[PDB]
Amino acid sequence: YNNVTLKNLTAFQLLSQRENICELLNLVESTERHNSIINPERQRMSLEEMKKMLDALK
Amino acid sequence: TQTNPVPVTYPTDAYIPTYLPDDKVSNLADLKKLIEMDSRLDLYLTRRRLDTSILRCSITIQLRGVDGGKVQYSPNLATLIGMQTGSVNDAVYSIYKYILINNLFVTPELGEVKLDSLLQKVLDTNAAHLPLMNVVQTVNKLVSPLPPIILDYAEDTAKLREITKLALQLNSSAQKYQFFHELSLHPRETLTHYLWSSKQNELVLQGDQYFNEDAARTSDIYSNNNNDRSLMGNISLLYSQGRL
Amino acid sequence: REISEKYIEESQAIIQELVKLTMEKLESKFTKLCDLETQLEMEKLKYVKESEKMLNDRLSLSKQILDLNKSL
Amino acid sequence: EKLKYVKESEKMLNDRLSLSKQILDLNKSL
Repeated sequence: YNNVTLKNLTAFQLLSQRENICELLNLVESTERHNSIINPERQRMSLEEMKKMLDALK
Repeated sequence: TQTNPVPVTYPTDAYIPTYLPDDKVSNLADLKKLIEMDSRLDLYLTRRRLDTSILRCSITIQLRGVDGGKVQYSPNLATLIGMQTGSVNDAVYSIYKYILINNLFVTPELGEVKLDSLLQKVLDTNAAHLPLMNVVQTVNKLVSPLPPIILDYAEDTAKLREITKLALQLNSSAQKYQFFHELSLHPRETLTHYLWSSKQNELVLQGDQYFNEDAARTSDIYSNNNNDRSLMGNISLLYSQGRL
Repeated sequence: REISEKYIEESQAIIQELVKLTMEKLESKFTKLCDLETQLEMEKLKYVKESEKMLNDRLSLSKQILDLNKSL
Repeated sequence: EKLKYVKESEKMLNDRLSLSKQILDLNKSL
């Protein structure tokens, strides 16, 4: 798994090529992979950690 | 460390996209300001880390403080230097500066020194020319130790890896933007490209299936597979080279 | 989108305020330190240039002792 | 180290003064 094969590279490309076309028709959801990387409660926690670092450094 | 960098299996400092429309992000250049800020801070720190160092019996007792910090001198080496018992590295440097003051090398021309009276006295040599390698070698001989008492009668790697892992997640969403963007730019010549390349990648992944254990031990490879045509046509070629 | 948009709009102001404030405090620590470095190198040169003359005094004094050992 | 080298320099300069006193012993030994 540390190496890649010619089988591994084509399977990585074809699975990634088929999922973007699976979004235009929207027969896949892909909502778990969106909001977990958005994570808007972390994004404000990122903001609140940025907000306190204004307050601590002033 | 080595003379070459150490290869690692986790990624090290992945790139940041620049084709991203920065009117929407407006933070790539400000994050770029942080990286050159950190590297200049890393430049000053690594420079500072480099620059912070740039019958009657006798009493014989082997003491606790037998140390080579103040090491004894031979009396010839003592009077050429001047000090009584300083150190061994100061003995080498004061000897080397004494030859450099007297200008004995040349006016090997630099290896051979002009042996003066004191230099012939401290080395017990009598040549006119002698290399400096053998001069400093006897300084390892001319120095004796001190005599005892005689009485007679991290987290930053995982932080970098997490930042390397999170930058890989940034490279995914930027590429996922631009494909649909260039599909919004051209829906024609990326779907015709898709319908060819996904067909081509379907061909490549389906190139390895007739090489299993019980797929070759049976005879549904050789017999009647002229529709296959792939093997059993090389027997006119492999026998012609003796491969059998 | 709206919870994402709320903390995507206020954040960039807090981003570029902090990074610019980081530029202030870091460069202030630089100009303090790069001028404290120059005051070292003077005393590093001044301690050497006297001890170099001290060692030249010590080697010339041993050569003056040679005159005091030939007259005995 | 800004304090250390001045602590070492003036000690060497005072050692130059006591060595200068040893020169005065060379001015009265003969």
